[PDB]
Amino acid sequence: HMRVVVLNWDLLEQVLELGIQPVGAPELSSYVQWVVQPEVPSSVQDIGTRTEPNLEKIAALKPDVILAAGPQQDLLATLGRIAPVVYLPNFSEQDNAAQVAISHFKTLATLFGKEAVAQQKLEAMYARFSELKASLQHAFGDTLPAVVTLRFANPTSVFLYTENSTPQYVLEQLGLSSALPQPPKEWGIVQKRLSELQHVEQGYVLYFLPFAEEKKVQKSVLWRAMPFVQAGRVNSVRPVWSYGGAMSLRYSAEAITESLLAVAPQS
Amino acid sequence: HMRVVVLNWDLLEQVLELGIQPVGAPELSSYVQWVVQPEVPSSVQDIGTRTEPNLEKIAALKPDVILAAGPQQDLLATLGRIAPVVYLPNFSEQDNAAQVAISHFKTLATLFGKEAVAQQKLEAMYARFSELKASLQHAFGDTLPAVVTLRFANPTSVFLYTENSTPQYVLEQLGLSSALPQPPKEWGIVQKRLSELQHVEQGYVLYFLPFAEEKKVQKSVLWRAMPFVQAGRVNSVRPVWSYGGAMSLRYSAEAITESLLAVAPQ
Ligand SMILES: [Cl-]
Ligand SMILES: [Cl-]
Repeated sequence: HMRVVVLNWDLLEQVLELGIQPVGAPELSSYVQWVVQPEVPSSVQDIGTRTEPNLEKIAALKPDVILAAGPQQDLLATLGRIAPVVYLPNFSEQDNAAQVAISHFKTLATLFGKEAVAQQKLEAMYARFSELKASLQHAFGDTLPAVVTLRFANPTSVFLYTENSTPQYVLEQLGLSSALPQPPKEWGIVQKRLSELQHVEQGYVLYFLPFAEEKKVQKSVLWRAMPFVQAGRVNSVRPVWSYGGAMSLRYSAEAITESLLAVAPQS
Repeated sequence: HMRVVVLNWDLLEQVLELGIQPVGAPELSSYVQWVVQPEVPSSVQDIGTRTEPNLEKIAALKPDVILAAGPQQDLLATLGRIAPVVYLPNFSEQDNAAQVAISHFKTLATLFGKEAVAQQKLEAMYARFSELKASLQHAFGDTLPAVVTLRFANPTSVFLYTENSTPQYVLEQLGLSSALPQPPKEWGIVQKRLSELQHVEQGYVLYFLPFAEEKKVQKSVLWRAMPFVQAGRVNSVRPVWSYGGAMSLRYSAEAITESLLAVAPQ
């Protein structure tokens, strides 16, 4: 067990799930609102933001390894001057986010000697996927409805999750199909006008919390006139980080299932 | 790369271990409990069971090639009308693991341009055998124990793995001898009454998971009275498919070594 400084939320999730408490992590108070789980221990110090971390505080913590991701790639050489850096990037244009998250989860387990716990959590995850899938095809029957997932950029713009995203993986693993399929992008997202969601005659629309202007959207004319809105096939999803690690796939699956089991028809 | 539909779990493993992602595969839900590794990609659709594959789903998936094994040999003609079929049978009264499974692994790698990846995993498998072997040598001495490997058919019946089976091959790679040697059979198994395990003294007994009636056996008079149970030379083995592909030999070796080390003399 070494002294680990983590520089991204996905990596922060990974080490925590492995039972590795980092001495340094970014934006912890914001982590509470956007990622929620796994819970960051109070012992962990905040070392700044993911894009602009406090190098002096990182050095003062005297880590043994520094874990960096895509957004930190321009600081890799400098971070290396402080401590050895393990660079595990994800959510690139050509990355399949969920598979890469799973692969990184394993490699980190190998590095920190937590392979057994990693296997146990992945096994439980794949089993959990099947349970949730069954819960859906019991409330929806077969076949399962088409689902589109997104976050709000603003009350008139939307981030649709694409083919290489982690919610897409969750949907496929849940037996769900895509209502509005999208080509692979960076971070697994493409930005759309809100009016584009009119093309979702088919089934359900799920949007991830938090969103500060949720109430404003719900009252807007463009939203109240949506096919999925008038049909009641729309719901909010409790905060699950759509740019996280291996276990974020499990959390997403449960939260999505939960929101989708609600607003489901009377069987 | 082509659109691949596989119809058996062993071939599913073989294809996944190479990096080929099939568009269709059977009983994906059960695969998680029985084969476990390697994991199945999310985009893989379930095309039914191994013995009764959904012909319409398979046709709908529009494959460029269909992979079939022994259990699908009567459907080869049917499957031909849908797409070209590659037939890679195993587990006859032949040596399944050591040769066929490994040979099919090389064959499929050539057919899909994954020869380099195949060699890397095979070399790492053999090196892994020696690691787990030396580890067992340290705990047991160079005089390694005799082992009998099986799966429960019933709470009163077991499937002993025979000379030509995959666990028997693995045991020999770990420098382990067989406590109950058995002549070659189909699937590398012979069905015996549980009572015939009373014939096992000094040897270690390992049974594979999952078995839903494990507790039922463990509570029975016949099992509790077994000489290997009283001695402590028993252990369950973490789920590794005993009728899989080449990498299942590695997975089985790790799971078996793990079980034996856990019940090694204090
Ligand atoms: Cl992040
Ligand atoms: Cl099979």
